[PDB]
Amino acid sequence: GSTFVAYLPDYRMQEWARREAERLVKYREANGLPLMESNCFDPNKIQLPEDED
Amino acid sequence: HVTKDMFPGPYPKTPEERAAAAKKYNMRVEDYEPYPDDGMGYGDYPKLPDRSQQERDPWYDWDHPDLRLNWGEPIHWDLDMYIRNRVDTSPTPVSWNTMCKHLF
Amino acid sequence: MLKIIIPTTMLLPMTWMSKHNMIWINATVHSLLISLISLSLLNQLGENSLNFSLTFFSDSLSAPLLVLTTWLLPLMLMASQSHLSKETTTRKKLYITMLILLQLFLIMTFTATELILFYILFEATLVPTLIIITRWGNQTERLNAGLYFLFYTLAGSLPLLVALVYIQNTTGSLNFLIIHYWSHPLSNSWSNIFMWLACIMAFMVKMPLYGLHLWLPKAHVEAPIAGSMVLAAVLLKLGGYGMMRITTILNPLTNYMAYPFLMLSMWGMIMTSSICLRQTDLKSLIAYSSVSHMALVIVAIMIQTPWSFMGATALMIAHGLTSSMLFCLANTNYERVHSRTMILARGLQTLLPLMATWWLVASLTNLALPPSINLIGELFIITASFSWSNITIILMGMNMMITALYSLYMLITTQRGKYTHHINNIKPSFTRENALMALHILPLLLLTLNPKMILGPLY
Amino acid sequence: MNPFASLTLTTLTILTIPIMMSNSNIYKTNLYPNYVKTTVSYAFTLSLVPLLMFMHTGQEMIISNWHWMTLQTVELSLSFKMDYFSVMFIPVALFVTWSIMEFSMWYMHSDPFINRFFKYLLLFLITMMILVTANNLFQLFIGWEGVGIMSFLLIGWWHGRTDANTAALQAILYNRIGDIGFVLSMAWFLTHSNAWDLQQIFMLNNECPNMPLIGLLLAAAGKSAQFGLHPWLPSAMEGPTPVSALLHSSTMVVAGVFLLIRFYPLMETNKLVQTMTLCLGAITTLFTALCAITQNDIKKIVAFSTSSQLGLMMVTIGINQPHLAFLHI
Amino acid sequence: NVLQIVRDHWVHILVPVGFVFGCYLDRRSDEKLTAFRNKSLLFKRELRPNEEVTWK
Amino acid sequence: IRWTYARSANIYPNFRPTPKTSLLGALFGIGPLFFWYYVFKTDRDKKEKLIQEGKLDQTFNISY
Amino acid sequence: TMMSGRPGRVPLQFLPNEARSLPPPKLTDPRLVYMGFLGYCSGLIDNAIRRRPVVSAGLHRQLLYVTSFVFFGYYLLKRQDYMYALRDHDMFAYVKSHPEDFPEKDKKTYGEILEEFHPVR
Amino acid sequence: SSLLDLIWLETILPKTTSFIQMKMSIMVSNQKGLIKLYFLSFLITIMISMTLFN
Amino acid sequence: PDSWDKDVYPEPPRRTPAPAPQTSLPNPVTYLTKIFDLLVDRPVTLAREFIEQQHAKNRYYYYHREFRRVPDITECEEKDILCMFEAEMQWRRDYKVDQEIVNIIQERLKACQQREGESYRQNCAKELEQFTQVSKAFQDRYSDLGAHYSARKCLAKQKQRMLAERKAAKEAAAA
Ligand SMILES: CCCCCCCCCCCCCCCCCC(=O)OC[C@H](COP(=O)([O-])OCC(O)COP(=O)([O-])OC[C@@H](COC(=O)CCCCCCCCCCCCCCCCC)OC(=O)CCCCCCCCCCCCCCCCC)OC(=O)CCCCCCCCCCCCCCCCC
Ligand SMILES: CCCCCCCCCCCCCCCCC[C@@H](O)O[C@H](CO[C@H](O)CCCCCCCCCCCCCCC)COP(=O)(O)OCC[N+](C)(C)C
Ligand SMILES: CCCCCCCCCCCCCCCCC[C@@H](O)O[C@H](CO[C@H](O)CCCCCCCCCCCCCCC)COP(=O)(O)OCC[N+](C)(C)C
Ligand SMILES: CCCCCCCCCCCCCCCCC[C@@H](O)O[C@H](CO[C@H](O)CCCCCCCCCCCCCCC)COP(=O)(O)OCC[N+](C)(C)C
Repeated sequence: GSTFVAYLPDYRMQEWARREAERLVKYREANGLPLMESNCFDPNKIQLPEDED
Repeated sequence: HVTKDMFPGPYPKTPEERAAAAKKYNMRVEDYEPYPDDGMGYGDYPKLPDRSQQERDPWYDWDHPDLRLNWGEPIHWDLDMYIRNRVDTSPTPVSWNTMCKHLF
Repeated sequence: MLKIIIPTTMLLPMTWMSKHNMIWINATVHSLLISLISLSLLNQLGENSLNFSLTFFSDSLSAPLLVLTTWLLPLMLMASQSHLSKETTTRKKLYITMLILLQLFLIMTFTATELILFYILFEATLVPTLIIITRWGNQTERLNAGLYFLFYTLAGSLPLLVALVYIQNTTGSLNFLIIHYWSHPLSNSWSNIFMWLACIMAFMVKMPLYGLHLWLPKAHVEAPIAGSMVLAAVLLKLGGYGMMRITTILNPLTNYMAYPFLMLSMWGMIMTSSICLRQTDLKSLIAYSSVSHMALVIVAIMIQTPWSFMGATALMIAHGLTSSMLFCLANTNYERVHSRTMILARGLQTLLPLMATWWLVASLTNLALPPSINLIGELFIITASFSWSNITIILMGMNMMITALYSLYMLITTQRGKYTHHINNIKPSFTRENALMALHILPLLLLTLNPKMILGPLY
Repeated sequence: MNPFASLTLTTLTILTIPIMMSNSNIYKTNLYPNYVKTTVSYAFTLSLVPLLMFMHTGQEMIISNWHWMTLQTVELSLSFKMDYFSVMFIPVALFVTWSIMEFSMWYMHSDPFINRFFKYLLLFLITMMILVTANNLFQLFIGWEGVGIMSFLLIGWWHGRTDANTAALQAILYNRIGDIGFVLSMAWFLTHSNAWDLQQIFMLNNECPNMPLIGLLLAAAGKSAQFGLHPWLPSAMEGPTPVSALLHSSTMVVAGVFLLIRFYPLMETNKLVQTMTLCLGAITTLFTALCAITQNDIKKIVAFSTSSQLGLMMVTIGINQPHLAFLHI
Repeated sequence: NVLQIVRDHWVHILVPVGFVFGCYLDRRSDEKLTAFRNKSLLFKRELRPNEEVTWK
Repeated sequence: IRWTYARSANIYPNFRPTPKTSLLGALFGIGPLFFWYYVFKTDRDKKEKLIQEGKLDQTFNISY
Repeated sequence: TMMSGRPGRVPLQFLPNEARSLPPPKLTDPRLVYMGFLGYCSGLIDNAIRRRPVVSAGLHRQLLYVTSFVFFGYYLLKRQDYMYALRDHDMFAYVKSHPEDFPEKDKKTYGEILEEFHPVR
Repeated sequence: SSLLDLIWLETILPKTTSFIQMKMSIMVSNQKGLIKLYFLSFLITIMISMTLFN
Repeated sequence: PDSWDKDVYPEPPRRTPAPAPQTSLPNPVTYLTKIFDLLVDRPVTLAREFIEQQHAKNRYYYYHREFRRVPDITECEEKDILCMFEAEMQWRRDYKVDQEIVNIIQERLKACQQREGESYRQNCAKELEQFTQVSKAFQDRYSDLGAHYSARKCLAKQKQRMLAERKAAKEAAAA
């Protein structure tokens, strides 16, 4: 059981996440983009309510 | 093997039950003294002197030499607080107040 | 999930049709096999969950508890083999039936995609434990203990049920998935305050909370060894699992409502740790230590941060294993001396050295020595609490100091010093007892190699 | 790759082989203490090589070999720091332990459990080597607690003696009082710097606040037996004389001072904590020398001398001279 | 001895048969939750030349 | 046996609600709770006011 | 839902004719299996109370208990399914005939709905 | 240990509940079996029902 | 080594001084490292050659899984559970990728600090600014969602921040 748990396949996607982050950093560094962004969602697809107060 | 009459009971009010309680704890009626009858659940239990076990004679042949106790004697309410591994009350060469003043 | 439930059900016909002298062997073998089968639920996902069907689902909070629950039954059988030797075959089979029923209820409780199904099984666990305590307990107080252990629980659990059905009348569902995805903020109202209290108090009484912890020393001191093992290892963790599950619909009211429980826990952990210092009973001392650890778990769940949840999961698993081991060691002493008083049998390291080594390892892991998972959970909870407020460090440090103090006090009182002269019936420790201690302790030190398996869904 | 890296890890690894063989047949014979002594001598002569390499060029490394759990943005790994302090202290500690074990084969000859004594001595040495070379706070805490447990086990070596058990519990109590500050420091550093790693802690703290340094100072005071927390070191003379010579004299008790040495880039930016360290060291050295000059037990006199020397080390730290404090160690 | 130990060791076979039955029941219950097989936005895939269902 | 029984099981039948007992119970069982509640509530109110004002400097504070 | 006065209800009819429009429960229905299990438990308790070998005293009696439980359970399951089908039929018809009481709400996405954010601190 | 855990925390929840339920049970069950009193109570509750719920 | 990308984990050119012995006295370091090479580096290399050729006799591959883009929580109706599930899973994957990005930048920072020696305060300012920027962005995205975080809570936090920013900008324009 200990051997089985030790060799459990990476279904939590840690290696996948690191590879995705590596390629994303490689792209953003080369293209001059500001690494991570402050907005998690695209502001253009958010309709804010006007206050007009 | 202990009967119902050999367990601690309520605070003794009369000299007869006081003597009976002193008999229960294998100690003299004169030497027996319960804790003061307040809300605390001391009930009928001897209030032995507040000395630590470090003050007991180390040259006497105790039945429990490390704890310095005999088999049938009454046990202090706070025995586990005085076990030579913990707080002791042995007299010191200098008075407690004098030591407190100097250290302070 | 039926690949675990069906073999557990088949444990009953196999037990009742066994030979008079083959019940323990067969039960132990097949319980170990069921544990091995259940060990394959540890393969969890970083995505949602392992949603097997409409009725049962698995989580990385559920899977460690399920594995611990399955692993506990063989150990309970080994521990119960000794004091039930002079017992009739029918009553031994009934005891094993109670143990199997309790495992089945716990396994279905931990998966239980529904909150009403969770409540039903969460309360179904109450019956076999009550029978075990009130039937195969030695003292005359067992009945009283059972009464306490019952009514306390129901005192918290009937309001929860009401709240539960109320929620389904407004939300329309009690499925954990729909409840989580469709959660809406809880307004700061009197009705919502009482709904919050109804949702919380049932799991709070079972941890137990410091104010409501009186049933636990009674139940543990009065129960047989297997009852104590399952109470300390699994049944206390039902409250933590339930609180982690249900606090998703209690926001943002938890911020205000958590203050009394946080104060009760942070002060009562100090209180119960200090109580452990003056205790003449081993089982009572271990029970109070359990109360302190579960107070820390309550603080973790109420703070409700990722590090809090990870630490709470790790501490629940670690405490289950450690407390079960401590109860087993105390019971090995009791089966020789028949007293259960700590000061009576002394200097046992000179007479039983390997069992003294087991005592030392159990005390070290209760003391939260790094890099044990006990300290991993402790440290994660402490860091989360420090972020919550920097003044909590005072109470956490005091609790750590007092914990080390009473753990080493319990070790030194029983194992060190001079042996009691008039006790001459202390036999060499059996292979069964040594194997029981090893099967408790090796899983802990193996889990410290792979901590992410017990750090929960927020890892 | 570079030899320097391999040698540092081999010393620590071959220190553990007798512990693995503790269940073998050699542990049942009378040749086990000599086996342990020979192992320690070989480790010392092997560790002399990285010292020569550093003395020649000043080679410095960090070895993060095993990745242990990762906590969202916080990564925990088994990492060893092989700076000047580590590569200088390891040979000295190994040499002292070699001499102490050779002395013990004569001092503890009549002890029935002499193999267990040597096994115990080796376990303490392993935990101290873990403490010294740690690159992050969790590994350093592992060594911190391991040396404490080993001291508890070795002080109460004669467990039928009440005073030995009292002294062992005393040492545990005072070291937990220091551990409060250690855990405070870990919590602060994780909450604010997002790391227990030393490199990130140094990078992100250009002006370190009071609280983490005060926690570090409390831990150092606890483990080096400074004035508030001093009595456990003289009380620890209950253990056998080799235990007094190895642990409570020259290797384990300097650990607290070493901690303040390990964090000296942050200490030099804070005047208040520096002043507190200086004053604590001064009062400790004076008070313990004053107690020493009138004692009648020889081991007590030497223990009070040790405590005064530790106070002098704290004074040196307080005047912002960490390398000189290491040299004194 | 065959046909004698069977009457005495027959109980052992029950736990494994229960496990096999539970595995079969898990598959059977799985078979009734295929409303979105090869229909999620994430894994919408074209079938292979000799594939009927993407999972079972 | 008498020692353990007196320490454990003879307490409540010999309990009497007394001004001394009532005041000590109330103090030792309620006062610490309210003291700690006041301390933590004041601390968290100060922290919340600072974070609303923006003058807290939570840089590099990623893990909570 | 009081369906006692529902129109066109034959008074003492266990299963109406329209219930034949519904799929019958399968013979391997888990609820039928549970009813058979209940009959088996009744047989075991019958053997136990009469002080007979519990598992192997009367096979004909246990078979009869299991069979009767399965028979009644099948018919009970049919009636249960029929009643739930009536409930759903009536509810859908009522919603259809009362459109003003069950309006079609406007579709709004989360990107254009403002939900209050409550930080956890 | 004694003041809070053995006395007051015991007094508050379990002991108070036991005392209250015991007194309520002793009050309710203690009827001497005299149907005179039963039917007098019946008349009182009948008039109360007539004067209270309409 | 080719096992990692040099761009994601950059290193300086690593200039190394040349030995300039001022004396004819034989040093121990060169002789000792020569015997270390002979006794350790050579057999280890032989064993590695054997293992690598055994591996080369049996060459097989594994792939990095690709996930397409799904509509996010902003494009999901108020109660539509299927799109909410898809958006939540996508958001969780993006959250973990962000965690790994922060980890990469932190590794850069630690390596720079160790590498630069006594000059780390001046020679690691670039990595410090990179970590400052990435930490600010990550904290803006995820700092206070707590346990039971979700894409909806992250969207609500972003919306609240956007209202504050718009109000401040309108005040500044009209001030
Ligand atoms: C979650 C759902 C899933 C699980 C379902 C659980 C329920 C199912 C069964 C329900 C009831 C039916 C059976 C009960 C009748 C009682 C008979 C009895 O006494 O046992 C003796 C009998 C053997 O002894 P005997 O020599 O014939 O005569 C002895 C006398 O009967 C009397 O012996 P004695 O006079 O020498 O000894 C006196 C003893 C006798 O007293 C008793 O035996 C008590 C009987 C149990 C009460 C039944 C209550 C009604 C159902 C309640 C279920 C509660 C569940 C809810 C959770 C709450 C938990 C309490 O009484 C005492 O000692 C007093 C102290 C007891 C302590 C406090 C009482 C606690 C009892 C609670 C038990 C609850 C579970 C019982 C499980 C079945 C036990 C046999 O045991 C059996 O063999 C019957 C067990 C079933 C046979 C299974 C055969 C199938 C195997 C092959 C097929 C494989 C299946 C898969 C097919 C595919 C494979 C290829
Ligand atoms: C007497 C003295 C000893 C004599 C013998 C000497 C030798 C001692 C050496 C052993 C101890 C030293 C520690 C060295 C550790 C080496 C093994 C370690 O590296 O493996 C770990 C693996 O260990 C397991 O992960 C942890 C053990 C599993 C625990 C499960 C418990 C068993 C089930 C029983 C039920 C218990 C219920 C508990 C409730 C949860 C971590 O591996 P990992 O770096 O990750 O990756 C593995 C390889 N990959 C990359 C291909 C995946
Ligand atoms: C015993 C062992 C442990 C058991 C578990 C103990 C934990 C339960 C504690 C309950 C948590 C607190 C309850 C209510 C908290 C809300 C805050 C409120 O009480 O304080 C003020 C409320 O003012 C007063 O407190 C009003 C209530 C006074 C009456 C309560 C009795 C006070 C002592 C009784 C304690 C007994 C508890 C156990 C009962 C069996 C706030 O001022 P206000 O802005 O206006 O109200 C805001 C809330 N609104 C918006 C919903 C209205
Ligand atoms: C408590 C456990 C169940 C015990 C029940 C007894 C079991 C033995 C009964 C044997 C079968 C009885 C059925 C009688 C045959 C035909 C009946 C038919 O003519 O009457 C119909 C009526 O059918 C019966 O009412 C249904 C009986 C089914 C009872 C079982 C339900 C129990 C709840 C589920 C618990 C699990 C029990 C399953 C194991 C037995 C039409 O009645 P109707 O004139 O139009 O309305 C009058 C009644 N109203 C006013 C209430 C509406």
